[PDB]
Amino acid sequence: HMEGLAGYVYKAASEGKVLTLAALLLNRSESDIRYLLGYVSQQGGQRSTPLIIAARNGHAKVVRLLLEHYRVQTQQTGTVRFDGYVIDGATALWCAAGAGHFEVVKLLVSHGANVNHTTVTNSTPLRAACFDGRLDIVKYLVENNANISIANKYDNTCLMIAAYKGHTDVVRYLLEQRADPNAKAHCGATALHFAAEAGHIDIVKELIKWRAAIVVNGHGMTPLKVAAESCKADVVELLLSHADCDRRSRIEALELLGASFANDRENYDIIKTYHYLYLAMLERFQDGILEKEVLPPIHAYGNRTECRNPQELESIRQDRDALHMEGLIVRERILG
Amino acid sequence: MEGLAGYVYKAASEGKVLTLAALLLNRSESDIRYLLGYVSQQGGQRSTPLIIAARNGHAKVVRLLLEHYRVQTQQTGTVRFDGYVIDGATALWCAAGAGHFEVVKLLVSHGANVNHTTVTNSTPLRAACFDGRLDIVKYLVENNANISIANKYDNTCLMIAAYKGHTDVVRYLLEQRADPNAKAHCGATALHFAAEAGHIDIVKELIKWRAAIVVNGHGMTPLKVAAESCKADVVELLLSHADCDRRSRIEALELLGASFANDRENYDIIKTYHYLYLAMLERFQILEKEVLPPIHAYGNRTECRNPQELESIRQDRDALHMEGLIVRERILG
Ligand SMILES: O=C(O)c1cccc(N2CCCC2=O)c1
Repeated sequence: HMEGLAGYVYKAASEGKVLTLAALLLNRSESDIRYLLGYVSQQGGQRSTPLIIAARNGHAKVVRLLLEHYRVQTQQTGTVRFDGYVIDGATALWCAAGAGHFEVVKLLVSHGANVNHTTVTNSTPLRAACFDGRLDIVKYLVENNANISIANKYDNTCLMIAAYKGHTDVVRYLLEQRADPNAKAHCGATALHFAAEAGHIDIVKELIKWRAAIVVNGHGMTPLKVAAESCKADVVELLLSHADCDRRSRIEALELLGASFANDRENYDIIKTYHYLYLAMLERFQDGILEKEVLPPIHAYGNRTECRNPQELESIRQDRDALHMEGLIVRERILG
Repeated sequence: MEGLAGYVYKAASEGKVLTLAALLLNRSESDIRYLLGYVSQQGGQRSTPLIIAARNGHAKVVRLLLEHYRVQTQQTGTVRFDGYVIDGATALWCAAGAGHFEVVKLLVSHGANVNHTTVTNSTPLRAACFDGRLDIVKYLVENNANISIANKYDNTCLMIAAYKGHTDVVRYLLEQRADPNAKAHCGATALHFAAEAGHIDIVKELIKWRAAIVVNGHGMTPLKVAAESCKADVVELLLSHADCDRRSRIEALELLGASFANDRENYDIIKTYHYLYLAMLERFQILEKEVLPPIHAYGNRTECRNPQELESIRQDRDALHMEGLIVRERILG
């Protein structure tokens, strides 16, 4: 009937042929013009409206024709796809931000757009632009009354996703706008925990100098311990040069960091394991003396027991197999 | 003192056979049994002249040290390979390790023990499998090196080659009856090593040669180890055989998809859902699942127990990563 025409207006919008879009919509009743601009055509795992697809693909001319000459609500939600990650309940603003379509962000926001739109997971345009990495958009959004405080259904601040993806500049920016770095998440992790495991030493720098607290996650691990389990030596080194619980927890990191340099088969080093392990054993016995309760010998680790004194560690130096078995026997005790 | 044994050493290490033949000529018989039997300590290593020469492929020195100066092959020493410090290594072991097939032939042709045991029981054949030079491995076997000799923890020559990914020598070993159902102290077989790595061509040979599916000391099949290590190729190749009707199949599929979100080196949440939904589709074809309690670490979320539940989180980046650890925390521990 007329449904086919709406598929034709979708094409012109999605593809960006403003010339075609005009020829389709002109000489039509306002009632019909709304049905055409507001029919959820589904293509390529993406349920969207002409405006939403024209803003996710980034066809500013079509966006203007749909906003400056035609009246769109700038609030039509759609199920959009981003690199496999599928997002539902997103408006053209969110899709534009995620795609870094700054020109559309100007057009959309300045032509009216809830800068604090909430997807079904509460993802505000700010989160999408942070998860992307375009600082240029982020500032314009917040400087146009966006809220850096609004999180997601699991309480993930825009800072947290910025730390994860490793966008140092935008991390500093949100911190400049007083984005509290001590907000927690459902897991229990803070933005520090994220940038730590991801080896984002640049972001860990701008975090500590901004009241970044040493919180503990739901896995009983400080940001340091996460970085240790994640073979990010640089962070562990820097985090040690701070308010690190001396001994008990300081040695545990080195005992963990080295162990991680074995359990990998992709970043393994083994020599970096003996180094980080023997170093700890020395400190655990530096003066006195902080001993270790070794778990009983198990089969998976060759009915072998963890070295408990510095001399034993020096004996397995000439034993490739034992240095491997050690890294995992140490890990089992530290992590569970 | 006799730092002259130090100059004699530098010649052998550097292969300067002319300097060496000069130092050693006009030496009394007692003087040559001292100079060559001397154990110099050079850079995290301890060796005799013959040990460092065969270690370094200086066959001009090895031939002089062998043909004209009757030297014992059995001279053991403490050699080093990329941080790994091996003790009790004879010159033959050092040649097979460093891939010096010329020096290997010289040492063997002159009667060196082709079955020497390192202080930790490394056979000269193990060094060659570690190194992958099929030329040496084939040569050592034809001169009666025993394939059965494994190290202090029963690491077959077939295993270390299956681990290091030398398909060409793995084939050769099993061609020489090398047992594919070996088993180490850690309970692993040669199949577990090849499955952890992405070594499909080796895993192919092992199941060509009817490798047995065993459970290592850690409660893992080669299928589970592969899925635990995000080696989906090996998982699907292995699943083209016999596994516990649904139960083991689903387990690997569940664990494989969960590891894709975990593995920060191969992150693919699209692949995670694909393998996780396929399990719930192969479950509810009934094999229900015993979900573990909601834990703070995982946002006090509970594992999806029905296909509809999984379908609900597909447009939810966060819950997909969270589900991953939740699935591993159950399947592995
Ligand atoms: O046989 C072993 O236990 C063993 C242990 C450590 C290193 C090595 N090798 C020999 C060849 C190259 C290399 O790293 C062998």
